[PDB]
Amino acid sequence: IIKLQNLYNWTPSNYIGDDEIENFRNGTPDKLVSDSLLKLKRLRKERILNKVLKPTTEERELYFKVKRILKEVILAKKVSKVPINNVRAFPVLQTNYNGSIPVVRA
Amino acid sequence: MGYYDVLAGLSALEKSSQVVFSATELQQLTQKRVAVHGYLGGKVSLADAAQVEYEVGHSLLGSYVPRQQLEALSSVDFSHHFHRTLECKAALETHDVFLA
Amino acid sequence: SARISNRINELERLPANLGTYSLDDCLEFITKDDLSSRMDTFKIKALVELKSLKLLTKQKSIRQKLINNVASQAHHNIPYLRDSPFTAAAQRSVQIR
Amino acid sequence: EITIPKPRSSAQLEQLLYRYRAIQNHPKENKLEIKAIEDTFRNISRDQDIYETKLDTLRKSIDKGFQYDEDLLNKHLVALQLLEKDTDVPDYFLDLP
Amino acid sequence: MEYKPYKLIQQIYIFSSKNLYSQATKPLLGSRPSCNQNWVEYIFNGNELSQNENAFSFMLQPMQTFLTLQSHLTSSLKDTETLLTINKEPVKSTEIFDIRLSEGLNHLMFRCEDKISHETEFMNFWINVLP
Amino acid sequence: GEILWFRGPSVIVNERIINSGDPHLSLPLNRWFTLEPDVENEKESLPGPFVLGLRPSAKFTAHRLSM
Amino acid sequence: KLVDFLVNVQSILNAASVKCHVVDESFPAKFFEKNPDKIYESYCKFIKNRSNSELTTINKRFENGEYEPIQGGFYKLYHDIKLVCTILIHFYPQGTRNYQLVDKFYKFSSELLLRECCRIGIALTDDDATELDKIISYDFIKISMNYTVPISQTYQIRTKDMDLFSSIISKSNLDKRPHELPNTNFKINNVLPQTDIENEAPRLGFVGANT
Amino acid sequence: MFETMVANPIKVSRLQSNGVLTGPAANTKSIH
Amino acid sequence: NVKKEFPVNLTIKKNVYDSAQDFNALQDESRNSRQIHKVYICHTCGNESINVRYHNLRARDTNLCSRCFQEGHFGANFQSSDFIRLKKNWSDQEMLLLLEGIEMYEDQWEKIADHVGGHKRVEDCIEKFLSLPIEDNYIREVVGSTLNGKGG
Amino acid sequence: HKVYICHTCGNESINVRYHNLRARDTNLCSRCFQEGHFGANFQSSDFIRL
Amino acid sequence: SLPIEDNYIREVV
Ligand SMILES: [Zn+2]
Repeated sequence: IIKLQNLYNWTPSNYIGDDEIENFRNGTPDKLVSDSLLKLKRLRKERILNKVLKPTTEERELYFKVKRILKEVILAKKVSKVPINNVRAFPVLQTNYNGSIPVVRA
Repeated sequence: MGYYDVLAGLSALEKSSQVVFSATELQQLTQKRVAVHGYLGGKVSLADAAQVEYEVGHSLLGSYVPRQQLEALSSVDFSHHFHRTLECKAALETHDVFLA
Repeated sequence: SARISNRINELERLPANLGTYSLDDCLEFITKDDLSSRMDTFKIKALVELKSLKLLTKQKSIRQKLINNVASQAHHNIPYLRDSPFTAAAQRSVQIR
Repeated sequence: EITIPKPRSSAQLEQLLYRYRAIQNHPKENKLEIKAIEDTFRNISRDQDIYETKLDTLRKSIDKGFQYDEDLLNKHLVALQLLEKDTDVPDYFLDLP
Repeated sequence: MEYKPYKLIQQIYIFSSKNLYSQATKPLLGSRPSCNQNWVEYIFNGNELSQNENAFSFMLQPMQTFLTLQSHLTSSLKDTETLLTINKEPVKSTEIFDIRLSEGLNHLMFRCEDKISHETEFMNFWINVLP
Repeated sequence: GEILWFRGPSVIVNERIINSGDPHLSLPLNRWFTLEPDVENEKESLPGPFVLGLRPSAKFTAHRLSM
Repeated sequence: KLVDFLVNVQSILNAASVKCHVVDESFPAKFFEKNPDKIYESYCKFIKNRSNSELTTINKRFENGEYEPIQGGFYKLYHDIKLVCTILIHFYPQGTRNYQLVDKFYKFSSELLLRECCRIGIALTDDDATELDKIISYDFIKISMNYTVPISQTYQIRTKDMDLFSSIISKSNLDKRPHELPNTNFKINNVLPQTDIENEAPRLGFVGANT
Repeated sequence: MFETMVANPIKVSRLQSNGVLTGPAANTKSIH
Repeated sequence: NVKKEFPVNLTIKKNVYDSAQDFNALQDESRNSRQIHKVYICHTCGNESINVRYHNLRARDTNLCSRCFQEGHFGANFQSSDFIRLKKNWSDQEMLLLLEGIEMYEDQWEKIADHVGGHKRVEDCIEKFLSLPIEDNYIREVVGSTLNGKGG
Repeated sequence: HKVYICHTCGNESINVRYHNLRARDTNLCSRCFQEGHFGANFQSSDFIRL
Repeated sequence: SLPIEDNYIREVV
């Protein structure tokens, strides 16, 4: 059956796999993260060598997996300190008005 | 082109309920280098350059706009132009296909 | 060339009104009429990168001019090349009347 | 069959829901898009429940006293950022760690 | 200066043309619909304004060329009203006029006269139609 | 010291920066939670245009002032 | 919250008045009303009485603990700010430096107090006539958003050739002095703010074209 | 009134608009 | 008798894999079907002010496409009662508050989530922090440190 | 030093100028930029603060 | 001396 509680609350990064559960229970998730980053870099190199722009689905999945692993590591307070280096600005749109002096149009 | 593209188009316009797909519509919606310039070497004949096809593509106003013309353009018209060509193109393509 | 064209495409598809909130505007008590002294910092960087990417061939041409005009005078400006017996012998052989 | 594909992102799911909400009041006429939309919704809700259960099992069986080294975490953060925004990670940045 | 609220004029409306709206929402089974679709409306109350500050300014997008002006009068007697565009004279069809502005800067002088008590009231409108 | 006269009346802009993401500005698709015009129309009287613009909290300004 | 809020507000107002000294100005310190939109008027009355029957700053009211975290204290702060600003605006000349400094400070402080009070759940305090409205209300459902904002003014003249306008007048919205036309034949034009919010803009490649 | 007056517009050359260099060392034909 | 690199303007570029996380200024209002605008603005120049009335428009002709979700809309195939009887994307004010919270409270995520507002959970703040662009000087320092550690 | 002059009013711009990204020769005062005193074919996004 | 093209040359090679 369908639950609106689930349709409203869903993202493409909601596909935990058994590898994560194992590499958490058995400790050392960092090995999984490093191997996944290496795989991402290799896939991107192969994506560059032949001219193609859109990343494949497996690249998106590896990215989502790495983000989830790091998120659950930081949330569980399993790190002593978190590095905080952020650009202390961020881009934002800006109102755009026209000039009021009319054109001569020779 | 794509099913979700068709849905996004039909939803951009508010005439999404005035469309009905058939069986076939659904089943089909789910699926050398000639030296042009001479800034670095000895230029080839201009005829040879004309024989080749140019395609910049990435730029918006082409690869060249004269100084006076660009300096004396209108920004509102070009903003509307870019809004029509870059962002609202899928909705207009769907309106060309469906909606008579 | 494909990578460069892709980057230029992405840069040109940016909006013109691209202000930046700098988080240090707190000390500048802006009163909705003043102008923030840092609204154009990401716009300036975007313009710089775009124009530098569009002036690549000009830099290449000037670089190759410099390189050619500094190589042609190797045997006259570099000591350990000018002082070898073979370069001296060749430069003498050219000037034989 | 028809088998409307899985939505790539959340905006696609939102537009699926919008299309369904538009179609609802003509079931005898549409009668085919509704079933595919509902099968997709069933798959999505099933995946959401499975994800919730797996997350609950994960957070309660992490480890007793394991910790993440700061150097490796910093390198991983920087590499993730770079790869996320289409830049390049030098070759000596991940093999050596 | 001083403060002189209006007595004859009351609630002047200047809004976008109904024909532009109908042609932008219904394409007459022909072309494509527009993409901007910005429709405005400007209301001015007779009272709580001043007869010594009777000018108003605003800008319009290039597609907002056709406007319509609707006037209401507190003086339920017979009065004389004249609308002046850039110094031509439009004719009405409570009164309703349809105006077709021109690119640049346009000047609308709306004038009412009582002719019984012989009181005059003016309203000036400067409008910018961008290129 | 003489008055400069321009051919066009000036321009007033309330906010210089806008909230590109906002339920007031960017109306979301598929509104989830809440003859005659309609029953579902709702009006909201904002306390000022500053709701549409970016402003820092007083707490962060005080924090920066403390140093 | 409210305690730290008052502390932060005091620090901010002290920091923002280095050039204006608005916080270091002394008003009668026994005046108070309920509706702010009449304050100046009432003050005038007050003056007259105490002018014919012939004390503290804002920092002094802060250190003496005069603003309570209840709505009363916030309204007292807003009232005192508006009062001192009106006083110093009517004191200084029309367009001098301190005039515009006081105006800028008033804008800043008022907006700050309003936003902050609205963030803590506190407050400090129709389309039938046109056929366009009729057809719009018939075709679309309207999700509305209402706000108010004062309009500005400028001078306008007519000559042999063309109509000419002045710069925007920097007269504050607290200035109650009636007016003073510097010359006759000067018309007063009312400039209306800009309507659009998501007004589009061209891409970056349009302003960074190759020439 | 004001109907008989003329504008006397303000003209600014682009050279004057961007690239004026000043000081006693403005012109080169100066001992300073 | 060091290699200075071209700046990595990370704040300008866009996310390649999930482009639903870019700043709202960089996103394209075309995936949520918000390109075409239907606005109606009513002014009122009454008393030295203006009561701007902004109206967004949605087609009243569309049945069950511009109306709030309710229980009577979904049939027996749904379990929406409790959910309907009882945010999801970020904004610019919320992004600013997140930056300020990180600036004040370094890693105390609960104080940060309280500073942002009752809408965001701690997990969302951690996600957004993970996706924020980092400085360029720090990137140069890290990459150069790795390079010098390899070469020496 | 160097002196810049607003393209609309003869007054010289002080401490800051608004360079036109299309004209590339005409700079504006801060005030003439705040009030939109440039041409009616230019938008505020065509200028940059220097 | 402007590293305009270095990133792409480096990532391709
Ligand atoms: Zn100027």
